[PDB]
Amino acid sequence: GLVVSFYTPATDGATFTAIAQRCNQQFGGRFTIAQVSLPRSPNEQRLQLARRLTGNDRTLDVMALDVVWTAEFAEAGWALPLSDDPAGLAENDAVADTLPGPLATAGWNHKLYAAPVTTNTQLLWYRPDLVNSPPTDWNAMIAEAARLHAAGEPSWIAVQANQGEGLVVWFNTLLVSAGGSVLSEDGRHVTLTDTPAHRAATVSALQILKSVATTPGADPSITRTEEGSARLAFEQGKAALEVNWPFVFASMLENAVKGGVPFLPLNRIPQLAGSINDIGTFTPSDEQFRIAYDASQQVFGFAPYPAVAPGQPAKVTIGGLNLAVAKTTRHRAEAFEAVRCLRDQHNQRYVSLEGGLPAVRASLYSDPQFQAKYPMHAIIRQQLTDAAVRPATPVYQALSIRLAAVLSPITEIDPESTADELAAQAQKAIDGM
Ligand SMILES: OC[C@H]1O[C@H](O[C@H]2O[C@H](CO)[C@@H](O)[C@H](O)[C@H]2O)[C@H](O)[C@@H](O)[C@@H]1O
Repeated sequence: GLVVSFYTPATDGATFTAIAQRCNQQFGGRFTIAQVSLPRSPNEQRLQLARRLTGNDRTLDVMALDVVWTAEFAEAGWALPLSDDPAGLAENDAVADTLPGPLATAGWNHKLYAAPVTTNTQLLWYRPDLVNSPPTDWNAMIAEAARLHAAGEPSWIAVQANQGEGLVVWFNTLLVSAGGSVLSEDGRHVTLTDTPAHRAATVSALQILKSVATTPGADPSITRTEEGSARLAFEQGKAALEVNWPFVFASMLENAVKGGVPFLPLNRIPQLAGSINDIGTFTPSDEQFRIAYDASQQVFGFAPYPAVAPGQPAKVTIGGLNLAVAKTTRHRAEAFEAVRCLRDQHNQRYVSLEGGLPAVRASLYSDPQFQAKYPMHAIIRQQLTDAAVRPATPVYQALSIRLAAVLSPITEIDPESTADELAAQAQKAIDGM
């Protein structure tokens, strides 16, 4: 039968290949989904897709889009509205049993242009054997890192951010938590410095970035261009504090069982032998999960994203992936049917428990079987309820490149002058409409 191509970030390729393989057993030979990988950064994911869409690649069917690409892809006509499903089923499927934060990321001008499949929100991860209590706010993060440094313990604050989208995400979370916003609601005005309250919020966020950058024991790689992984930095013992998306939980257990985490040698537990399956995925029994998780609790804990102001939780920038059907497809009906299978209940459970990516289905966050294997479920659902959002705008690509070039390196931030530079660069981006 026909093949529905399914483009996804390469780092999620194995997870989505597995989901596609399950979805291929249930179409009655009518068709096959074929996963195809995209590059690592959101901007290169977008670029590969945009070049196929403008090139009229008629083999491109389903795309897993970062949440920030909806406006551009809807406005360009590249993502079909869900109302273009010939079966008329896609819109109701996308909303039913789906958390509202993820859904909002999939809309443009009051219509859905994609079906959420994964969401994302950052948590604090820490070494409980080195850090007595998890820092509750950024001042406490800095104080704990300085303490670790003076004790000769690992002292980096490993935030998943370099010089790209992740740095923009970090800034956006600090900014919205402080009451600021990059753009107005409609995306037509820059709101970083246009009122005193907005300017004060921008300055407070930049002050946090600069303070973290210049804390004793800070990662010397802030001032370098080389890409870094906060996930690997922590797994290697180079940081005892990490701010990152929740896939690091699955990664900690799997890499520990593979032998890749020196302070958690789960591969030396005979009961865990053979729990990595034949293509490299940790697939434990219930007992093996208990053993691995219980052992991990001595050296790996999680907690809310640090607060920006003492006494109120942060507003944490939402992330994730939405499934869109490309205007190029020669088989809209099967592409939308594939989208519904790829996000069904069983595959949502899989994408979180094995793939490490937070599910979008509200039912799972209320399901004790899911909660038992996804122990950060309550913090995740709370942070998705009061999430910050990056600006929705068709010129997001240019806005984010401009903002990230100003913010990096964060050691060079001067709150007041950087605030004005950010606002001017943001204005250049939206002056391309
Ligand atoms: O779970 C890990 C995912 O990490 C990246 O995506 C997240 O981080 C991006 C950069 O800050 C955000 O734009 C995105 O919305 C987040 O989901 C990576 O791009 C994904 O492939 C990973 O699944």
